[PDB]
Amino acid sequence: MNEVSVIKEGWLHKRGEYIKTWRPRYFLLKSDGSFIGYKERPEAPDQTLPPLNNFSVAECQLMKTERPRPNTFVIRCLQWTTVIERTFHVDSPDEREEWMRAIQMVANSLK
Repeated sequence: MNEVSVIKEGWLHKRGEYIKTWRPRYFLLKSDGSFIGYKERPEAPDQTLPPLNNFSVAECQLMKTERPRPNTFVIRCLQWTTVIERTFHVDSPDEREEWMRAIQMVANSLK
């Protein structure tokens, strides 16, 4: 199996500071039920850049919340990720629904 394309690409806000601040990261979701977060938008064909954040939604489930900010996504299932992402924020309310919609549509084929 190796024919998974990208389903949705957008910027997400994740906390990353000594205080309570969230920074925007370019996240890309694929049809395999997994989306990776990138600090910037790298895309060099001569020196492909590795993914910084790896988020997988094949198992367990995520829940939409409003804390600390509105339109936020929380997940309680750590399997084998280098970073510990419990809750992440989206760029907008319409984007929060787009991510949830993709997870449900990809879940149909993910099984």
